[PDB]
Amino acid sequence: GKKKVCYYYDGDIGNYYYGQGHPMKPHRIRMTHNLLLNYGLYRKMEIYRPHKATAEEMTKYHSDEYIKFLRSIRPDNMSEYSKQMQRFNVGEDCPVFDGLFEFCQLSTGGSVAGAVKLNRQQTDMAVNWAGGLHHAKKSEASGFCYVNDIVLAILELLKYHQRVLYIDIDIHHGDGVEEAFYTTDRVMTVSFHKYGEYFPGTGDLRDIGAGKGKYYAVNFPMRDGIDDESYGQIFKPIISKVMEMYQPSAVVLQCGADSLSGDRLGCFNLTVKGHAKCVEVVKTFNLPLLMLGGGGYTIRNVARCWTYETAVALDCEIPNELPYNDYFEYFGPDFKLHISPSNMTNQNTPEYMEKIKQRLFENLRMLP
Amino acid sequence: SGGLMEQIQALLAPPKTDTQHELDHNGLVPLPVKVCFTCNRSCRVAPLIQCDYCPLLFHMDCLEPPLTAMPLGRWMCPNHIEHVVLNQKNMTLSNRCQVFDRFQDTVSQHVVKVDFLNRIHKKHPP
Amino acid sequence: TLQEFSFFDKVRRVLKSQEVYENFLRCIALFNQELVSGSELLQLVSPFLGKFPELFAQFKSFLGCKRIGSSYRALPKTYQQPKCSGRTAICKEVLNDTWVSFPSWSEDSTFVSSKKTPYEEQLHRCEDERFELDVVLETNLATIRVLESVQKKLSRMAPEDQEKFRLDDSLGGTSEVIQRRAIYRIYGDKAPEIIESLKKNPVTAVPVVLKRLKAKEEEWREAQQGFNKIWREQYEKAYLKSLDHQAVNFKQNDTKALRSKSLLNEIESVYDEHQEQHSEGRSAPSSEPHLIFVYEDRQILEDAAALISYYVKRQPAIQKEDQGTIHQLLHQFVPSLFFSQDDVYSLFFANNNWYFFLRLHQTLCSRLLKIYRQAQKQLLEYRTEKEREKLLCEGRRELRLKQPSEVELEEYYPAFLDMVRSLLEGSIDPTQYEDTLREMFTIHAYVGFTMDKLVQNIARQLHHLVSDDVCLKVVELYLNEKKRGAAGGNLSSRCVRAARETSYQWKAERCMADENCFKVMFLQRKGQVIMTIELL
Ligand SMILES: [Ca+2]
Ligand SMILES: [Ca+2]
Ligand SMILES: [Zn+2]
Ligand SMILES: [Zn+2]
Ligand SMILES: [Zn+2]
Repeated sequence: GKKKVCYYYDGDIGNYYYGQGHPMKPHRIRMTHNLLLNYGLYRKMEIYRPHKATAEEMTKYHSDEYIKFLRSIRPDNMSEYSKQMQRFNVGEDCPVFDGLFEFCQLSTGGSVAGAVKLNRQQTDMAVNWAGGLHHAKKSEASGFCYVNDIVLAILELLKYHQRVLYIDIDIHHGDGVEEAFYTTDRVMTVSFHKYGEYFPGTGDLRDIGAGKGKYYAVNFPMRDGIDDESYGQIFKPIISKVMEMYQPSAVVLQCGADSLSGDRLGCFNLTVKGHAKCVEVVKTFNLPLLMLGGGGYTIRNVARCWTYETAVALDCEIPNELPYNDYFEYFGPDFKLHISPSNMTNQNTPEYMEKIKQRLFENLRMLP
Repeated sequence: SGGLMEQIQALLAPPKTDTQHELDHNGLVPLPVKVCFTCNRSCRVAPLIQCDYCPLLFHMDCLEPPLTAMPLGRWMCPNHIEHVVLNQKNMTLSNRCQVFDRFQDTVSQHVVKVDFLNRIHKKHPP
Repeated sequence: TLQEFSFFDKVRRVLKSQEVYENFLRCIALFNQELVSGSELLQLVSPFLGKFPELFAQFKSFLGCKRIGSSYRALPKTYQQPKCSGRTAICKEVLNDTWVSFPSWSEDSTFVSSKKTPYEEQLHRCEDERFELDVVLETNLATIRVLESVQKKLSRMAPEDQEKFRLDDSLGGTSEVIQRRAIYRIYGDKAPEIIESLKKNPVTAVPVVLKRLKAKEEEWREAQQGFNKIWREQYEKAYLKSLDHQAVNFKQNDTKALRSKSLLNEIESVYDEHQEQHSEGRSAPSSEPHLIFVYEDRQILEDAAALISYYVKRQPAIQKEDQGTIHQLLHQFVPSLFFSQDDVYSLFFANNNWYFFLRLHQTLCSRLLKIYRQAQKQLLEYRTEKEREKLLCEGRRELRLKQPSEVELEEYYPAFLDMVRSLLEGSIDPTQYEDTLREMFTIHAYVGFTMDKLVQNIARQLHHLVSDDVCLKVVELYLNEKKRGAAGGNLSSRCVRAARETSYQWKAERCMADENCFKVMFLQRKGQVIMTIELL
């Protein structure tokens, strides 16, 4: 049925500048919000301003030294932290820009507030598109991410929920979140990703966990050019089996949009409808769900995808015609909500997918 | 090659101050052909990867579990013995190599191997 | 006994090599030294004999720091784990502490030319260019709003208190960086003096900063309007070409893939694979065809015949008698072979040229069917989308371009045929033809990019099919044998006429004893026609 959801947006998130020519652009969130305003989706949704997360909240998973470095480093004093900058992997790939700590605070606070809201049972759906940074490690920055807010949100969720299930449909492997919970059975991480000469280079079929957390981490490696039909054919049965064996109490869904066709860094061939089919499938199971952002580097497609999933989570149907908005010219020349795929070859043959699915099923049957 | 970036960055500027198992060159299945060990099909259906220890060609999908990407280095086919040696991962490769070379000088041994096979084969031990 | 000798005989015969066989012998010898248990022995021998159930059953009867995964390493035990201040009980009991993964690559890698077309990079560059200007503009506008709000607050209080009002480094906003960033961008090196003036004496300094910011905002807005005008008709020129990932590859790949030698190799390789399988003795019946293709519509057949006739009727080097002969071959004999004039089959014995012609004709028919199906799908999707979007309350459930009418959507396919005819005549340029096809069929248009050449190829075959006595003798032999009914007939009567069919094949062998002989079976089923070709 129709249910109450919480939305987290801070007006200042769109202004933070990663640098010239850097694929990561917070501006996308702003455009997404703008689209939500011009479809009239603010009336059926509750919008909150996320509180900034204190460094004490972040040190629940990150070391105090790394957080102190993040809070201290500025573009005008890069000379006095060079060694530290080498140590914490802050530099070329993850640059130091103006107000990066405030960006991390807002992104983390949105997801932490959503997790607290879900714990208090004041809602069964919280959305934070500023979140979804899953590559950050305990004491280092990786993959354009500085603070791992997914781990902090799950740590907040664990205070009331015995089992938390995390699902990752970003094209990259969520190594930070999987590594944070590699040896525990209270969190199982499902990741669908491209594998083979690709960042971060982890997430093999045989990475199934360690110690007490064995068989509680599943990875589906893929090839170039997966499309909507294959993704739908292999996502629904695997998630159904995971939910029937694991029986979780809360779900955290990472909705990274770099797995769509035409992405500046991705290789897949999904569309907005096929991407949001996963949201529909997850929502079918009626669990406290926390939807997060993530990757996505073709800015217009990110806006389209995230506004469509926000509409889907509200059980609201929106017209295929884009309404007039502040960033309308981004969406030319068609000005449609849905996107068309390319005709790139799908290298994932049916036998490959069947074999990987069978291996995953046999791995899942071993849970107690 | 007219890009607008220069004009925008100037407009916003602060004031500041002063071999044989592959398709031919034109693209053709070479003849005579060599086939996959699992399906007995050539490179036309899919590219073949060649084991560098034994002359066994394989398909990336015909393996179990299938390879996701091309192996960049030296790859080991699933039809060798070093896999059971890999069960114990503590020992290094030099001892494994010396153990293998312990049987690399009398490679035929056909009489003695059939003899050992029948010697074990007896149901009632001697 | 001799059973063991027979077992070893068949295994070294089936392994087809000495090295794999010797690896098997090494396995059994390592077992013989009592280092291998029986179950472990069979699990090691499974790779060698996993595809011969008989051999596997016979062998079973005869028998009667640490590292995990692939990318995780154990942390040192004597490693000073970085202390954390917020660790609660769940933090200690849940968080991983012993295994680490090392990221092997870096994002933004060398992917520029890996898989993207040249027309995606232009779109990416235009998008970036848009983003840089937009982010500067919106930072300026947010700072303008913040200063307007603080000025409105200031104007409402007592004049003796205004000189006592001050601002912090957030400058009235919720961020300590953004407002200073905007002021720095506006003022260059003089930014710190203006910032100190704003913090110390807001009353006199706010309006002048607001005026400067507003003037810069207006100038940047008009510049952005001009840049928006320029950025358009680059998206228009790049979008449809960015989604078509195969045209550049497809043109050359298809211009090669249709040569006679390539078609011959495509079946010779399959014949060699089957011969090797027969040599190894694997369980495969010796009656399956080497290649199988499907025709799914007769209308596509007469459309293709009409296209080929249209091209051939405008040929200067083909004489009127040859035009009539090709007409009889194309509109009479070929439909008879496909039985246009269940379980009813036709048998045909052909040389190289007829095999080439059949391959090319099947390719053309399949492509025409693909285009037709795409047009039908487009029309259906448009109608369904119209019906769906008509019934939409949108948010009540708590310029642009004019899409074509339905009539154009259903007339796309005849328009496509007219376009193919125009291209064949040479009245339309290949570039305009390709652009119209792309705008008509989006990402499935490339299927028709090299049709004319294909038709040309087919024409040549037809012409040669008249000039070579072997081909006319082949068709005459087929007709003479069909007059007896041995070549082709009902499926059940096969065993009734099988010996007679053998005679036909015999004659084929004595008519093309220096040339490849092809057995072609046309099987009709549920409105489709399956053409199965096997090389003798
Ligand atoms: Ca993933
Ligand atoms: Ca786990
Ligand atoms: Zn990603
Ligand atoms: Zn194979
Ligand atoms: Zn090998």
